Amino acid sequence: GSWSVKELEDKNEELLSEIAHLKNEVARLKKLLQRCLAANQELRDAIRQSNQILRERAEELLHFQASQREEKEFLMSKFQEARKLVERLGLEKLELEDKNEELLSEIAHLKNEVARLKKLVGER
Amino acid sequence: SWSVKELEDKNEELLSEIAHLKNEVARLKKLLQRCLAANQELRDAIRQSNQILRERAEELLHFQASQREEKEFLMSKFQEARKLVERLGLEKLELEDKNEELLSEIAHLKNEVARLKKLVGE
Repeated sequence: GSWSVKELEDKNEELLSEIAHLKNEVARLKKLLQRCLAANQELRDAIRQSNQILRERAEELLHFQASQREEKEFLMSKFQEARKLVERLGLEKLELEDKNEELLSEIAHLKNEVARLKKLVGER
Repeated sequence: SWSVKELEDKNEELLSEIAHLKNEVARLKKLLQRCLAANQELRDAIRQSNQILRERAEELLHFQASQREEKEFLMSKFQEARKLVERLGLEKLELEDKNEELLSEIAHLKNEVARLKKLVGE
């Protein structure tokens, strides 16, 4: 047969020792694959969260901005009506000051006239 | 004591078991390297997303710094205008009072002038 009993028993023990190594290797790789898929699950969980935060930061920024534009607009309207009031009041104060000057000019004339006339009453 | 034939057949049985376990080693090796590479792409996506996250937060912080200063400045002009409105409204009231007084002074001076012209025959 060419191979004797002793030669085949020796080969059989070599194949058994090789099965033992390959079984150990299968066990080691099953354990690495398991830990690797666990780590994959944590990274997909992390990615999703980072994205959920990105999306909420972006909507928040849009509501805040619309809110800000509404209060800036209302404050500007209050400022502009106050500034118009300043200019209107300035303009009425000036027309009134001008009237008062005419009135005082008339009063000056009327006081000169009563003086002239009182001197003439003192001489009749 | 096993015969040559029985041992040859066991030899072949052990070779088939070896061939199965070599297929299982190669299957596992390929799933693992696929999963290691998928994890490395996820860690590169996480890095990028967090960097963007950092940049937005810094841009937002300085943006709200600038908005708050613009609003404080506009509120400051409004308050100053209001102070001016109050003061000017008081000065206006005083000038209007003076106007009314002067019209009464004129009306009485005119009556007096007329009475004096009578007296002097003018």
